[PDB]
Amino acid sequence: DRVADVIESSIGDSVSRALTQALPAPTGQNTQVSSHRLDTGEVPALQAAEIGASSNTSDESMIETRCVLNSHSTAETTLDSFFSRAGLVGEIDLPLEGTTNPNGYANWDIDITGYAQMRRKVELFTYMRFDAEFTFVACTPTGQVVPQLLQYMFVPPGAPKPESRESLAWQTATNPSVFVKLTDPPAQVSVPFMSPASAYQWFYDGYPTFGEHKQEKDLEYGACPNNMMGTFSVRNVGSSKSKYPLVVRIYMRMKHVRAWIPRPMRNQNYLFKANPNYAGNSIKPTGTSRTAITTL
Amino acid sequence: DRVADVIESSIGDSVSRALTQALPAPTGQNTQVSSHRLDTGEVPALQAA
Amino acid sequence: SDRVAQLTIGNSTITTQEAANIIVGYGEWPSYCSDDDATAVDKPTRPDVSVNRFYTLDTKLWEKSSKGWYWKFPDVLTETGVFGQNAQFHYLYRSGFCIHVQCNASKFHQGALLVAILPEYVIGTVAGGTGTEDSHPPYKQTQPGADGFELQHPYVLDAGIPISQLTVCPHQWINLRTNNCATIIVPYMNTLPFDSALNHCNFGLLVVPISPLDFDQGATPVIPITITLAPMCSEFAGLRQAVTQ
Amino acid sequence: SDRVAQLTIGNSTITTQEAANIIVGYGEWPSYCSDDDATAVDKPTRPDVSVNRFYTLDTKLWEKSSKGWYWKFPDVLTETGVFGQNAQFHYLYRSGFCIHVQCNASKFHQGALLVAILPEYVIGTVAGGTGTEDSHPPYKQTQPGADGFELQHPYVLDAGIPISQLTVCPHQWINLRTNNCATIIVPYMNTLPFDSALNHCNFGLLVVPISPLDFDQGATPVIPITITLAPMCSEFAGLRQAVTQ
Amino acid sequence: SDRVAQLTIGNSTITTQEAANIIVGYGEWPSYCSDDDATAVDKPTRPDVSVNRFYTLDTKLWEKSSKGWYWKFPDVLTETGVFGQNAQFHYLYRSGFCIHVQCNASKFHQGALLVAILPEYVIGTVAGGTGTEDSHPPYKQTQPGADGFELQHPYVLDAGIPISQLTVCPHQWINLRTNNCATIIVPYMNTLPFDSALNHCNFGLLVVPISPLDFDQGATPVIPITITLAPMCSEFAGLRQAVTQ
Ligand SMILES: Cc1cc(CCCCCCCOc2ccc(C3=NCCO3)cc2)on1
Repeated sequence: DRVADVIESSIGDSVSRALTQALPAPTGQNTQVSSHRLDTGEVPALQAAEIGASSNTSDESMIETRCVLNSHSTAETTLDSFFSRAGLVGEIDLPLEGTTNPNGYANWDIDITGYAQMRRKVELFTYMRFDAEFTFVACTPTGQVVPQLLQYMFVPPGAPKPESRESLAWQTATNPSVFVKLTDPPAQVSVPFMSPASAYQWFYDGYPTFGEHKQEKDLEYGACPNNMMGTFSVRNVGSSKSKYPLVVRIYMRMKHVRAWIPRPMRNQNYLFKANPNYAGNSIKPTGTSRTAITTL
Repeated sequence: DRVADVIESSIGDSVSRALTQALPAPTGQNTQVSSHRLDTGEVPALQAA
Repeated sequence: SDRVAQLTIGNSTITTQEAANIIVGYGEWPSYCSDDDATAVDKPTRPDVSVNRFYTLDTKLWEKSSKGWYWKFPDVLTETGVFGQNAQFHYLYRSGFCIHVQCNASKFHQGALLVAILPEYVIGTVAGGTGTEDSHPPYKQTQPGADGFELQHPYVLDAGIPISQLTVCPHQWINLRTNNCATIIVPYMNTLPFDSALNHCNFGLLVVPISPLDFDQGATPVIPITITLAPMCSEFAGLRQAVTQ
Repeated sequence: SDRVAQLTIGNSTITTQEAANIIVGYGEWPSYCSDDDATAVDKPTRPDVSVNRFYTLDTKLWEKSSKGWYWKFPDVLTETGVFGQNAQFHYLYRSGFCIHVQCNASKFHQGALLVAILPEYVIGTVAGGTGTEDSHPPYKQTQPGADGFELQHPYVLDAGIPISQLTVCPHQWINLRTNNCATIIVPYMNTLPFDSALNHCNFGLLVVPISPLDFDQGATPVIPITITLAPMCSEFAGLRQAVTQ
Repeated sequence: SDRVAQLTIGNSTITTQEAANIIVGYGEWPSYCSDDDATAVDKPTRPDVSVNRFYTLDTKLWEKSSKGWYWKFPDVLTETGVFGQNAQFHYLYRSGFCIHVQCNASKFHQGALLVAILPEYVIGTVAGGTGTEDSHPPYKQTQPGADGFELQHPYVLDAGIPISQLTVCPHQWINLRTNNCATIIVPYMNTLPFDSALNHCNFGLLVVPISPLDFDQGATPVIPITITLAPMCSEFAGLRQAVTQ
């Protein structure tokens, strides 16, 4: 009735084989008593790194060990512990006199790859899914608190990006905006995991357009739209010159984190956002150096 | 109550492991019938001094 | 029963008598896309044997000075075989891979290659040396296809990342005194159930000499490295005409 | 599962991939002194791990002309480590030993060492050649400690006894084409439950080349022999100040 | 447990550490003659151990040009040992054989010998070249006994038959990189229960170099091939005086 090779044909198996299981590990593994072992055929110490697996040799096999009940917690090593720490990811200037952002408003492209500390931590993984708490610390360049009213407005991609301090877009009829005085504590708000992909992608080895991919367009390599969440716009609410030079610092605290595929930690200084470029002539060693392998 | 490594600690074992036993040997060992053996995997003759 | 092995997919069989076990990337065998993990509503193609088989793509020559090479994956197999076709004809592609890198020598040669799989292997540039110029790697460097591409600054994997730590990735070594081939099975890894085999390369294969090749003169000086690989659970959807890139 | 082995005592682990099993002197594992075999009424010290561990005492160079060497035991380990201390501080000593002699070469070298344990290894002299003079071996020859001592008439083991028969003693051979190390475990052997580690040497370790070392020129000519050993079930009693000899 | 082996018959024991299993001609162990397969009514002799044992008959030198040799069997063992005697004294002979051909070299030499058993190995002549002359092979060529005989046209086995097909006969190869000896056990094969060891040779043993021997200069150039064989279940009947031929 059927052709057999069709009946076995495991084609269409949606579930993955696994091979490993997650076990509880609230504390560090304890050490159990070890005694001398003088025998043939059993060699813990001997390994074959070629295989690609880490040595499974235990302390007990390398020395006579006592017993230790390790109750040291592993809680602080979870992704949430490691990442749920507010950090600077954006800085916006709103000076009186200047070439940066006069007029009294700015449009910050939402991109956390602009600051080294936070960037390196996340670039530890290839994919990350999470919600976040954005906190906005505003004041003058001197760090002085001033009686000024601001309006922050999240502008999802495709929404009208404000062209002036009095842009019609500030009616923010559907966009979420925040109105705060610099005298009020820094504004903080909760953001979900928005993105058509299942996770944000720190590294996207590919292009996003499907074209010819000539010289001029090599600007698009590594540009993944599933990460461009839109822009964050800010203006001093009014129709006249601010009167005070402002600055807004954007801090982000990740929460409800999931991360996948760990990568080697950043090695060379960062140069540009969403672009692993490094300084070819200043390629420094991962760390410190000595004078000889036989001396400290 | 104790420290474990003290509880196992075989230190203080007065008796020796042995490994060999003395058997009765009043006479020389007898020889038993042997037949031809043409096989692989079994090499009496081969040793490692 | 561990140094010898035989890999058989489609109508291809690889053999080896000096293997070093098999690595299964992130401990997961390639599977097909769940009925609830998917979005594309059209019923896909699963050519099976005509695509899931071993393609021996290329040979490189290992020399006492070699820096190391890499191949971006989804890409590498396009233009080649029935796999390549389904990839050009369809928008969406999905699949795992069995990568078998081989290189042998004599018990008198010595050297060690690091064979690793680095997901989303984004390439960088030297930034014009001074690092003031915002240069970008060309389509020729980011997606070399077969033939692969040679590294210029392996220490940082041409991307500002320490190779010393590349081992947190499904890897395996080819130490001549020990073995003569690496075998890594990689599952489909992406943030989407399917993606375009053309503009996206789920991962890159790195083959780098960490302990240089060496030998006394008179011994055959031509030590090649050959890359053989096989797609697994290949699935395609989004049929249209054939697109190259 | 017999040519590879791992020995672990205290905080030391020896490894080997070309062993030839393990010999257990006179078929008996080192034990502690019976409560009815003993006489000394004071309660002893059994430092355990601080003394029962591997001490790699010395390296000799095997040459195409080497005659062979020997080390007297109890002694050899004095002055070295915590073991040495308990031996000087205490009058009475008792212990077994795990002796691991190692020496490797290439599959192109050849030679064979006889590694044996000769209890109560009393040394003799040539008696002034003519044999009329009643000479006696010096403290430097009878108890060389580490560094051992080279034989001058191995055929008679410098004691008028045929080495051809030395094998009635717990021995083992190091035949280069076959293995690269000897492992002999010796139990405490004396006519007393305890004795002085200083004036008495329960046995001697002989390492003698019976089949000379040889190799074609160009192959590394420096073939060393290293002696590693570990006390087992060390027990001490009769505490006083530290005495050297 | 397959590359090492020990063959023991009578008072002889062959040893080997690089064997390639054992072939049993036409899958049948040598047996004695059935009570209903026989005709000769006299009760036979079955010397057992005095005849069923290993006779190491001869050594040949394998050279880069060697063509190959053969030995006719029943015959080869006459004149040698107690077997030879029972064969001359008795009219009727019957027996199987355990043939062990040995030849070793170093892991640096190379070559491959075909060792086969060809029943009723009738020899032919070149027919005077033109093939018009009806010549016939001499008693010296058809029954060389020990010392065997060298082939002159191995391609046709000096009998107009392709050696390429000689493998349909109980054979085994001696590939230096792999093994150093062939072992074939042959049962009595004839159309009669017994026959004369003198005028009839139940089969011939062929040892032919198919892949020539080769090696770089400096390695021992004398690679011998030795033939050892043992009769099995030897039975004799038809006693008279001793006849040579
Ligand atoms: C009210 C209100 C709230 C806001 C700001 C909301 C910001 C939500 C940001 C979520 C950001 O997720 C990211 C994922 C990836 C990257 C990225 N940058 C380089 C490539 O990846 C940046 C942000 O503004 N107003």
